[PDB]
Amino acid sequence: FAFQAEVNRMMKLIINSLYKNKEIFLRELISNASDALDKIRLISLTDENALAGNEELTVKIKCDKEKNLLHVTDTGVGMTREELVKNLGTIAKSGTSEFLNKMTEAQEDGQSTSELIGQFGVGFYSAFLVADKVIVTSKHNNDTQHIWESDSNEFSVIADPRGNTLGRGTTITLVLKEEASDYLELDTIKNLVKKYSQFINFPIYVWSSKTGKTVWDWELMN
Amino acid sequence: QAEVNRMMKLIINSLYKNKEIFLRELISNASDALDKIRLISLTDENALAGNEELTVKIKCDKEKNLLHVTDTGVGMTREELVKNLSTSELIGQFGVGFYSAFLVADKVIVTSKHNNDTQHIWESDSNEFSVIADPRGNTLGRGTTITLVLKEEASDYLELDTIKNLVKKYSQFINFPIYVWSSKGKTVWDWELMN
Ligand SMILES: Nc1ncnc2c1ncn2[C@@H]1O[C@H](COP(=O)(O)O)[C@@H](O)[C@H]1O
Ligand SMILES: Nc1ncnc2c1ncn2[C@@H]1O[C@H](COP(=O)(O)O)[C@@H](O)[C@H]1O
Ligand SMILES: [Mg+2]
Ligand SMILES: [Mg+2]
Repeated sequence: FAFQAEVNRMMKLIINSLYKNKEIFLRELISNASDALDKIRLISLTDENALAGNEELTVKIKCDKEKNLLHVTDTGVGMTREELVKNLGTIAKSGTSEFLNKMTEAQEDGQSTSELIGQFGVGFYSAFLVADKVIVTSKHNNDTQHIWESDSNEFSVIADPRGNTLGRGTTITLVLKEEASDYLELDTIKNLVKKYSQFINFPIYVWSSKTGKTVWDWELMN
Repeated sequence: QAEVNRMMKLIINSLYKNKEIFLRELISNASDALDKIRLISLTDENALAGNEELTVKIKCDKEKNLLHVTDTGVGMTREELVKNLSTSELIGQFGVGFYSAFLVADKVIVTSKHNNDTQHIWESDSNEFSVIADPRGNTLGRGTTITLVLKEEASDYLELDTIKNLVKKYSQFINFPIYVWSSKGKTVWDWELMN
């Protein structure tokens, strides 16, 4: 079924073109990080032990020029394997089959083209506006650490062989597109994070340089 | 179709078969993988650069109830893991092929590294399967590790002497050495040859 795949991918490449200011993806990822942090914070006000796997409550963003990666890590509630499968799996299933079904369903619901274009700019899915592949590493108090991966067509999830390295929380890793290389520039990231971190009740940091030789460390953005 | 497939499956399993032959099938597969790369090395001088040995190593992990069968053969790329790993399970029911692993395993995890790709991890319970790049990086050098999460019934397959005799039984005509991680002489561990 390679033919339909060329149609599916092309349809996406075009919808993305409608978004000249894709920066919205960073706002949505920060918003999800914030919700996950509020959830574990609320739970901690009832059960102090709930923070046992990792005592801090933060969002840490880092750029990886070499691998062409953008990492967004929060120490929030995290997701179990089933959650990765149900909460992200279905949302990231925009392949030939899924895309067409939702399309004809779009005719049924009578949704407008605007309402279609709009779905590409909100929530977790907005990550694809700038990424070819998205990798999610998560650790929830009720499960072992897992890795989920998707290219917006298929998705797979397996137990992280490195074991529990997060303690608790989630890392969203974005494999950026060539045209999104901008989101690898230290100053662009700092500007956008500072822009969307104003109403989050948790410290958000960006890995940056300071200044002996030059040193790199977490710089507070809000 | 789903009707005949199920009928045959119930039937096939009705006849007796020693589940032990699952190892036979894996060793068989390791031997082939090693043949494929060994031959290639006769034409590509640097073919074995990733791992300078041609072996089959078997390790027991009672703790996690795991059984590991690692070969330094040709390996599989992401694409091959998906393509090379249905009528398959049915064949496995008879006790032949990769799927025979499920005769003693609830889950099968396959870690593989091929010269033309990065290390990937494949996992399945026979119903569904997933595959992703190994976050640990290229740890195998080249080759494949079949990780079996054994069923309660197959708990005995984690006894040194059991696996040793089992491997010793199916290694007589393999063109490559096969080892089993064992102890022996003040409580020391290392690889012990079998064939
Ligand atoms: N960083 C995260 N931590 C925990 N859950 C998340 C995170 N990001 C997304 N999710 C979950 O996946 C779903 C999809 O995200 P969204 O499309 O923004 O609603 C949400 O309802 C969350 O439950
Ligand atoms: N250890 C291995 N190394 C490389 N390829 C393997 C290995 N085990 C199985 N395969 C591949 O997957 C297929 C399934 O195994 P089988 O059912 O024995 O045919 C084989 O035809 C091989 O191409
Ligand atoms: Mg959201
Ligand atoms: Mg075979």
